[PDB]
Amino acid sequence: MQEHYQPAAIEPAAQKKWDDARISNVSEDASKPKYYCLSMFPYPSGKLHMGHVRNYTIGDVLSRFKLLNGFNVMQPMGWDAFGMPAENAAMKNNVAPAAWTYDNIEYMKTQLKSLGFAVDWEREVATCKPEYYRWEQWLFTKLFEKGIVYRKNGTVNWDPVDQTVLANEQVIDGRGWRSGALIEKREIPMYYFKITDYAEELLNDLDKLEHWPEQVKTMQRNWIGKSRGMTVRFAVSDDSKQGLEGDYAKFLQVYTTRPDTLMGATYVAVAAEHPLATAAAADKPELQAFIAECKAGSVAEADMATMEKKGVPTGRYVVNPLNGDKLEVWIANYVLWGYGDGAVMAVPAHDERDFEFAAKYNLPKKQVIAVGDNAFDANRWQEWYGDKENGVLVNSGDLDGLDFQTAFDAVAAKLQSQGAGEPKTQYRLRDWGISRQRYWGCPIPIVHCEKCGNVPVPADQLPVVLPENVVPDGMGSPLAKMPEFYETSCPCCGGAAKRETDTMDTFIESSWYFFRYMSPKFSDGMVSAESAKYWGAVDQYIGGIEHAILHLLYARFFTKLMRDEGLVNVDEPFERLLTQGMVVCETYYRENDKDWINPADVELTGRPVSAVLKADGLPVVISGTEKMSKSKNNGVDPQELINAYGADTARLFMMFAAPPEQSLEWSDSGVEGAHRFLRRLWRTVYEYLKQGGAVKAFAGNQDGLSKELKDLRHKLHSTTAKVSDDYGRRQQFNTAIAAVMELLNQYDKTDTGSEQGRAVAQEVLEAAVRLLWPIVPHICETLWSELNGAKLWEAGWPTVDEAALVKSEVMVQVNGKLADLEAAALANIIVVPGRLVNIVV
Ligand SMILES: CC(C)C[C@H](N)C(=O)NS(=O)(=O)OC[C@H]1OC[C@@H](CCCn2cc(-c3ccccc3)nn2)[C@H](O)[C@@H]1O
Ligand SMILES: [Mg+2]
Ligand SMILES: [Zn+2]
Repeated sequence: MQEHYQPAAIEPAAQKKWDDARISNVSEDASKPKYYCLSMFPYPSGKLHMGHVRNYTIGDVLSRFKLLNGFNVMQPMGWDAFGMPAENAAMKNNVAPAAWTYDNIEYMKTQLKSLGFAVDWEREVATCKPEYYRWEQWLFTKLFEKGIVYRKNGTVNWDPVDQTVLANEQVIDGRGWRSGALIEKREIPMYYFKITDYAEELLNDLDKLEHWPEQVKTMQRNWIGKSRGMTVRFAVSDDSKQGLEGDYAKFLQVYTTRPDTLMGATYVAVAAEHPLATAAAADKPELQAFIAECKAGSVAEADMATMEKKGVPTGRYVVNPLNGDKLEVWIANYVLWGYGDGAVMAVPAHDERDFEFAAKYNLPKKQVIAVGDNAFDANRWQEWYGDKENGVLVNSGDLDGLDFQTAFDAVAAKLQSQGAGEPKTQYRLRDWGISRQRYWGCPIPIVHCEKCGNVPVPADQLPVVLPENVVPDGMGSPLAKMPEFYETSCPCCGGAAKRETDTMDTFIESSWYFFRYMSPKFSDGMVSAESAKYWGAVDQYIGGIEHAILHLLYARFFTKLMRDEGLVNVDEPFERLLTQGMVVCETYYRENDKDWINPADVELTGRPVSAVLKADGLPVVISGTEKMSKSKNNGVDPQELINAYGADTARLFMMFAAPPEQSLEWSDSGVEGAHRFLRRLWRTVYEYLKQGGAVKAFAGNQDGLSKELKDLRHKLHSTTAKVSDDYGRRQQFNTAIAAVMELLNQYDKTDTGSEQGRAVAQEVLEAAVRLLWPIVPHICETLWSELNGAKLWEAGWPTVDEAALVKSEVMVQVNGKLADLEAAALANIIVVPGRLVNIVV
């Protein structure tokens, strides 16, 4: 054993030893119990970043822990390869997105390998390969024939200068983010998943996920946004029917989740596209401009509530079917055509949004609910205004005194009896639009024939291969400019036809890759039936919180789709869900005629004062801490951390600095501290072996050990129990590291020089290297080989010796008849050592 710890010598050797033993190349061995630990696979952007390293270290800690406990562990990795990064990198560098992608995959693969992740590389997948995406094209065609995938016209934001379609998040004040030109709303045909047909299943199945964070479940329930409410029809007043046709001349229908407050509606509001708005604005230019400004909007859903609510009165009136009151119709910008009936009632007394709207325009507020003896104030909003469970109706006529649910049913009865409304269930969830006007994505397996219509490609002809010999320019989607791709024969009639040129939303590939890992070379289906039956579902899933809504809902949706196709036997893809925090770092710049400088290119000025540039030496200015990004150039390249300290130090620093959910602050001092602990770990074993070498670890009956060695064995088996619970239950690895640190501290203060002392020392070290192996496997594998000849993974996870956790009875008489023992005896004077104590009073 070499005296000093050198990661560059031991890490490649350990990886070679793990690869040769093929410990991570697992099969459907029904002898060992299966465990499927999955981290979210990355985009092949070029290099690993520290977010990657944190995620895949967390995934590897859990995997190695379960491996040491005798599980058949699958930890697969792969590449989420389609998407815009490759297309933009293609435009900037004049390279094909495929070539750029495969280069990144090779570089990042070697980086992941140098980090020591116990990955089954034989199960590797790349979603941009035809052997992957042929199967989502296949599922597409099956769902398309069933109607779960349909084609319908939709509205998109078109940029006329950049010649591409933009998302709402990419539109700034009506203009494209890069071009700066006014976007144009255009109606074009697109494809959709009917995810709304699975809404009730997606919502209810969330209750099965007892090992999911409650906030993720809450966020998904709110996204689906189911509501049990009431359809209500307000008769149009006889003076307000000018210009309306059909049922819009008869009534204005709205949806409401608060029918118990119908007595308190003081106005109604319609969408800009509602026929009432059209007929009212017919002679009023102000309303026409308000309708136009509404249509021109491009508000993202994460900003719909932050949008200022504006409205204009129309001069039209409707009648409340419960109290006869005449109510004015307003055009409002928060009423969305396509949600419900595109019309809502407003109760400013018991809905906060209605309260602010009515306060802006001085519209009436009528209290109809009371909660306790609370005073109602028509000028200040109070939280109890919106109370449903605790309130009781007032000012509501014969409905006074009822709670929410009995008022709901009573209003439903009155409405249904006179035909004015009925109960209705609604969902905020929209159907999933998957068409993309991009090149670097999975082609849509539809052929357009003017005789046969939209024809799905036959299963024999799949895949539709995306041609990789393409360098996107910058004047529209390249596939629509390639007749060599889109000119084809109809597979129903043989006539001239045109392939679909739009590609699929890249969320589709990540909605099922966890099943493809089960059988990634299966040529006869998405996943082989024997593999899906053995691996079942993912036991542990790790990834960032930014994917808690869309990706997770998509993955759950796809699982139920594949289940209903007969491909899988699970309702839910992920059993346990751990979400990792962000990585943040200080920022630095130097002013321009700012240009942010990377932290690794900077040294800082015993107390730290200021910072300077490394190459030069003249000062730089230090800014605030925030998430690592290209925006402020504060991303710390993990490769430089590997090169400076080794992979074990990188893995230790990220697991010790913060719990997985908390944000991790980059610290040069912290990284050095982790490296010093590994040096200490190395020195502890080395010094131990140099005074005697290895012995048989202490085992069994510890009666006869000294108190100091009994206390060290108590610390050992308490640390083993603590660490085991931090890995398996709390998933809090920083405290597990601290606990091993405390075990080593007590070991250091214990004289382990005797024969029984060496045996307890051997036991302590053999446990501490196995306890740390999931976090720092390279140095622990090396240290274990010097301590013990058995294979580390076959020695197994350390067991807790309950006998070491037990601590080590005298009589006490008063006046004859029934230091250490005197203190407790007086809590019930000469003391015979160990047997009797006598109270001499
Ligand atoms: C399942 C699919 C949809 C996953 C998708 N391919 C993806 O997100 N691919 S990805 O390649 O972007 O990330 C793969 C995977 O590991 C990293 C996690 C990082 C997020 C938090 N973060 C980022 C940073 C950071 C640090 C330095 C520089 C820049 C940024 N610091 N902290 C992801 O959430 C995900 O779990
Ligand atoms: Mg259960
Ligand atoms: Zn045809």
